Amino acid sequence: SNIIKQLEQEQMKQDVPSFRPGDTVEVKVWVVEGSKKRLQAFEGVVIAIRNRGLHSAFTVRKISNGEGVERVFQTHSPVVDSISVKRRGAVRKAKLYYLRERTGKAARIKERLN
Amino acid sequence: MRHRKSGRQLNRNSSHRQAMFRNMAGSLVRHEIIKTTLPKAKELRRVVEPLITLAKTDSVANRRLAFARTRDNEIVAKLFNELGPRFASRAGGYTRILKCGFRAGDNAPMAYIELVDRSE
Amino acid sequence: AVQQNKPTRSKRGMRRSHDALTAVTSLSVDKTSGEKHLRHHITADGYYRGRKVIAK
Amino acid sequence: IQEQTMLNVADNSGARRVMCIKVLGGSHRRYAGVGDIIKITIKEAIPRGKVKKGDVLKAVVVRTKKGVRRPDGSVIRFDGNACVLLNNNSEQPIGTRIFGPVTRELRSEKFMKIISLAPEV
Amino acid sequence: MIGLVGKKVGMTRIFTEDGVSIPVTVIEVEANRVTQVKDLANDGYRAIQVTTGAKKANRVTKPEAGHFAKAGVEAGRGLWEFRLAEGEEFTVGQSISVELFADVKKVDVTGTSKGKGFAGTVKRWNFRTQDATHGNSLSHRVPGSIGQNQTPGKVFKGKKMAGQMGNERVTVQSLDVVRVDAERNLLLVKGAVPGATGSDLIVKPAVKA
RNA sequence: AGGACCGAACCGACUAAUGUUGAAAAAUUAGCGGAUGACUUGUGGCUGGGGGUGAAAGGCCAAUCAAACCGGGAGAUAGCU
RNA sequence: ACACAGGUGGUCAGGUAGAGAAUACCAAGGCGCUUGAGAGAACUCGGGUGAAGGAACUAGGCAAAAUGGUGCCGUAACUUC
RNA sequence: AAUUCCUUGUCGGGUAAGUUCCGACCUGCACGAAUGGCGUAAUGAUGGCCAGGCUGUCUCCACCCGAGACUCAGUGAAAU
RNA sequence: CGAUGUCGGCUCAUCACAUCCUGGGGCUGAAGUAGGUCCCAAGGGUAUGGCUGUUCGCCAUUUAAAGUGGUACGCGAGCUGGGUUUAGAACGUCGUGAGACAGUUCGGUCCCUAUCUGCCGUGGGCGCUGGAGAACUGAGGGGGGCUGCUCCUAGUACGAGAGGACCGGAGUGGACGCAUCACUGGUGUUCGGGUUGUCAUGCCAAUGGCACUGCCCGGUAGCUAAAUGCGGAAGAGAUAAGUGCUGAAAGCAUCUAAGCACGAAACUUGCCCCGAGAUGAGUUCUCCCUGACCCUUUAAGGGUCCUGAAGGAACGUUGAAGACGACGACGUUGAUAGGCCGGGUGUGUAAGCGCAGCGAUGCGUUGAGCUAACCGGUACUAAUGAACCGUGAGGCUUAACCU
Repeated sequence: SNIIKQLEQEQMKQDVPSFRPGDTVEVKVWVVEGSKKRLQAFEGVVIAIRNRGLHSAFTVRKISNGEGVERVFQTHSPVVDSISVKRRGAVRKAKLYYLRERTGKAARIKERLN
Repeated sequence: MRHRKSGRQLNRNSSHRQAMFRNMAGSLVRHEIIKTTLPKAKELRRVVEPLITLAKTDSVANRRLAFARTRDNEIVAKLFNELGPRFASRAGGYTRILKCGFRAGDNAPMAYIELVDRSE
Repeated sequence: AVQQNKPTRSKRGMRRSHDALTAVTSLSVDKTSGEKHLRHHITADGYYRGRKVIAK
Repeated sequence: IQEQTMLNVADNSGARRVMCIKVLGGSHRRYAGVGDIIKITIKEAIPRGKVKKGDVLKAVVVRTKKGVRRPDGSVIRFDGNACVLLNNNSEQPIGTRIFGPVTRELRSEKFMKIISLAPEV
Repeated sequence: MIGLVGKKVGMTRIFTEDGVSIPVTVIEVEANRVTQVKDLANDGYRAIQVTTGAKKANRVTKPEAGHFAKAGVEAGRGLWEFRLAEGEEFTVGQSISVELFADVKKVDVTGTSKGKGFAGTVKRWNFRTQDATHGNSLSHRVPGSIGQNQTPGKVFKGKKMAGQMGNERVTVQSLDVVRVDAERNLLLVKGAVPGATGSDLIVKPAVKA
């Protein structure tokens, strides 16, 4: 309705950086073991969703030690403190599930006056 | 179930539905008033009226889209030359449905679907 | 599956109690030609509400 | 994870492919794959591993293709299903070194040793 | 305690600073104006009748119009009743009503569940399908045995068979209120409440809590 | 060269599902076997009932087979219903 | 028995892809199978696609899923070579 | 053993678990040499078992697409 | 015996209590932990696999427990046909032989369109006493009643040590049930794109058909589970085995006879759903109708004319309601559907033109172009004014009240 997309708009953060799928983004999430909170870095290739409002998300994949760990993180969650775009990769599909599922096969980078 | 779902299956597959709506829209553009059963007319509004909303803007890509739908170049030419200027100020509702009598062969609710500013 | 005893003509009538047709109960009369038509339907001479909508 | 599920082994002493014969904990528990303990047979083993083929002992699932759901709605999916082998009576890790990622869901009781040994939490 | 009537306006999230992402259902509670109070003299019980929303006054029938005109004229989409154990309410309306839910911490939400039509046994109850591939002449999701030969000679009354699911009243209890926003006239409740979007819901303070 | 191999026409009929008051008094739809031969098919002919024919199953001999069908003995007989 | 989803010998054999009389799309040519119109419950039939597990199903991998072509490497235990 | 009642005999093997399977032992109710005895490459819409791939077989079902089923018009049976 | 289908498994159950778990107790050769045995108690719960056709049984691993029996050894007009239990074949044994076996092995067709009762859902007529629209009271009926582990009490009580509380608390699960789609996903033949083969639109380009949606890759709404919220309670009444107080019979004594207080997941309430057809048809609020004549076999009636009220019904646009009825929203005093405008979403830089390149192709325009079932607006199209049904003040007896 109208009262949602006002309630959701007041929770959304307006500092989200812009990044297409295929990029390699580093996100800083808060881990709270005790009373202490520290930032944790997750870098990997992205298979994104476009902005569904507050209910938005990105999944990144990283091959740590032969095991591909895949994290969906909510865009406007307070856990994700910062997103850094880093490398920008030229892809032709919005969802890169096939291009992530293989091992040793990586998203290429093309910069045609990007 | 059928919850918040649109489209009428009309007891045919999707290829037959698209083929009937192409032929039907071509017939409506050519004759400007046709007799068809009432559910088919209600679903015909959703295929004829987008073509006229396309035809309000005359461009090569728009002619190609209105050819890709309905695959009849005479219907494309009528849509872009004759209609369009016929419906340019009009904001929707190019097609009007008048319920008519039941079909004799089978008791089907029938109707007449026509373009609104038909001369006669 | 099959009946075990034969149903009565009474049971036939009680079942057919709801197979009774419904009359129209109201036939609309058009303004510009007073002929009767089904409501929300054309007059079978070609008129809807006050105008000749179909020539045939 | 489920019964008749093959899993890789994170730890060194546990060897290669293992199969879940029973989902421990619960009367009719069908599927358990986050921090749960499952009874394990060793379907195929290398000789350097201490355990051997045909041996039943417990394990804890550390990686699941289904993945955990975080409180904010985040889903960490790990490719491959993995277990850390545990003794039947003690439920303590046989392997001295854990390999691959682990989740913060395995932070309770004896799994603290697993997240201590494993590199990425 | 008395309850209010709202229209469900959907579901969303409230992201706490910790990161809990509380899943909430937003309920639009307008001013619920009291139409009638019933006591132990004229009636047998203590209640207030409540109207909310607006109606076009063309669809308001004359009996309902006279009912509204007696004891404070108002236009409302419906009448719902709430019984009082102890409270005393006047026959004029409440100007702001959602504020009684600010102090409460758990609520019960009652609504008409979304209709699923003629629903099978496998959908309706959690009945198990017979094995598809091994033989199984035409008995995949069908009900199996419904009885026990001659000695009952009948099927019992509480038998779980196919039928309608939905369009029926259900209550969901002990739901945490997240935030009561009075000027926006919203009641945010943790979790999922019955109804489709737009349906009338009666929300009451928790009987268990 | 091949009672060779894969496989259409063709011949057959291994499994399954549907049908079982069927579309059909044994079929349909997916798969299956053989497919230059002990193969297959058209047209005639020959073998006749306690007889024929049978790479044999009591199989087949006109939707009929541990002795076909049709008429006669025949209104057989029936301590049985 | 039917305007019956079956049976019925022979002849002709276009283009493109293709080994092909497979198969796909079409020539020439012929048809929409003599009840329709709606809605879009259960359930049945015929399909498509499924997180994670994967034969735990079951009398049994029944059924589905799977593999599939050419060229070139390579390729055993036993053998009647 | 296409044969062994007791019997799911006993040893080795395969599985977490194996009345099935394989190699056997010989205590063969009640094998045995053209009513053939024993092996045997190839072959089999043959019987039994194991494994890999593969999956709605299953955990545990879900959505969608068509023909019925439901409603309306015409024709209009059956067993009992 | 003019036909009651056989074990077993699948699906679905229901009852008894001779109670497996959970609950309450007594004795203990009961220190604690853990037991044995007996009494009360049916509310709920009461495994997955290897083998075999198996119920069984044995085995692996669970669990609080993996109850025992009845229900045509429950259940084949519900499913299966592995088994016995036909017709083919073989082995062992018997018989000269045909064949046989309270032996073995391989193969071997499981029909039904529901009349009646019964259940599960959903409606028409009439009743309920003038007719309507709504809100209810609750007589009854149904649902739901499971339980593990960790911690605090507390290493306290108890104990030679070893060990170690079966009161009272808090958290977190397994199983089950309900709702929902905000997240995570699944589907998404009605969105976008890639691409094989062919045909067509004259042709290049761009498209469309067909090949399972041709094969895919993603995917909106909706539905959904594997996703998320919640619940089985607390309490009160009366109790059962049991435990008592006072207390005679029977000067003591005694739980009982007079009295009195405890006591369980059982019973009645408490929570959730239906529910006045509850013929015992109930209550409250509000609305609407107060004109004549004729005949009469007058507790009573029949008819005529005028009048049609509140309201319902119909018709149309329809729905997150729905098999059909039914239910809900709207009908020009209009946002009810489609269309239209804007946005969101999804796909991934369309066509055309230009440039580079021998060419495939690349680059720019360009995160472009299409885009659904979504959100917010807008009368452009269809929801016409009628017409129909329903009437015109509501029986008879008796009480507080007034003539």
